[PDB]
Amino acid sequence: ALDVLLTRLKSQGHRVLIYSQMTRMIDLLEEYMVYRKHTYMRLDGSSKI
DNA sequence: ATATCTGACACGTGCCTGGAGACTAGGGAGTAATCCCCTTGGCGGTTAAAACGCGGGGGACAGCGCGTACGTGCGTTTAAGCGGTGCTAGAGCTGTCTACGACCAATTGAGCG
Repeated sequence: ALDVLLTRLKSQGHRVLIYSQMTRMIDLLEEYMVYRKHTYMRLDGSSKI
């Protein structure tokens, strides 16, 4: 469902934030977002100030 | 029955440990020149080596006796907790002086006459 929404939103040109609960889920989201070369950034609480 | 508790279970950031990248420039690795060394090896004043004849004393008893062992008495030993509360390291920060850097003199080793 997320991939069809990101292809929807990328075709429309809108800027998007993705929220998740788990850092292990954010790893999965990042490996997807890298694989589809979407451009990506992450700021888990283990990121430095 | 109910309030609310003790996991479940996770991502918050702290700390330091611990890795790999790109730089200088300290120093390691490559080399002759050449000397001076570890090493080979004959020389005879000096002591390892073993008898004979021999001196110093090692050896095996008998038993006396100044000390040594057991293991309980009895009064002196440390144990023991937990009161107060001064010491004690943390640790935060100077406030410099002290040992370690930067520039160049008295004294030394090398050259051979």
